[PDB]
Amino acid sequence: HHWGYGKHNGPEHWHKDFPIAKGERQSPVDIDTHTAKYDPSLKPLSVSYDQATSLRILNNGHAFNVEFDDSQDKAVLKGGPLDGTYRLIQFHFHWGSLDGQGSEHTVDKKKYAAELHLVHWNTKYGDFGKAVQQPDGLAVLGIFLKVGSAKPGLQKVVDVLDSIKTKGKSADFTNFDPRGLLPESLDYWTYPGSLTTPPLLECVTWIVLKEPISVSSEQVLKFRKLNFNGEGEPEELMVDNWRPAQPLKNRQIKASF
Ligand SMILES: Cc1onc(-c2ccccc2)c1-c1ccc(S(N)(=O)=O)cc1
Ligand SMILES: [Zn+2]
Repeated sequence: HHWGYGKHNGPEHWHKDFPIAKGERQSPVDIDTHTAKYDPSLKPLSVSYDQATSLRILNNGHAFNVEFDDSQDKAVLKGGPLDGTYRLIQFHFHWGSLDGQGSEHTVDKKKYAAELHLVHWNTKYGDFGKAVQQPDGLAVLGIFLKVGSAKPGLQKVVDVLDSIKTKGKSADFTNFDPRGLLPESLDYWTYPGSLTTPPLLECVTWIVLKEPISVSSEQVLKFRKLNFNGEGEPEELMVDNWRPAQPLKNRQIKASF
């Protein structure tokens, strides 16, 4: 009986195996834009993905991860609320069964069709394993997806999904440039949070971009063709793999603009 997004193993059940699920800095959260405050102490955000080198794409039974070689300081996130350098290790998405839901973070309670998470670990800790034992070990850049015009930079990802339909399947995925998934503006909201899936570790500095990227209905429809199940098992479409907004508790969301 492993965790998932169903009625008997979904978000409302996670706290039993992962008590931190009811912690003091859980993610995602609703971003109340009127309550968020501009923070002048924030330095310019730096997203340097020019030397990013992807290696593989994997269906882990919850979502699919595009993995990067993080053995060297190449694709890095710096500036903004961050102290030091954070290295990109992988990115994935959360999406819904319908266009009106799918994102984890919400803006004034509005849910987007999906949400992209670019995961980075603080290099001062040597490896991501050690990083997830630190309150500032991770930085996740979140980007909302709305349905409209297609995102050319996303097509390569969409076209390989047929090769990793079921849980456990992986496929070579080299030379993918994540720069093609970034909106024009880097305006963002930031707050201290957690991983949004078990283990739900509270080691993440969240940086959520205000400007969503547009993807086509056809592109997201292909996301919805993936399976939560492994090969040879009854088909359970990989949809609504998002955790709902959690209590803000003693936290303040800061705006870069
Ligand atoms: C599950 C899991 O197992 N390991 C990780 C992980 C991997 C690399 C760095 C940090 C966490 C994760 C993981 C869990 C949640 C997220 S999220 N949705 O970006 O908060 C991202 C990664
Ligand atoms: Zn995520």
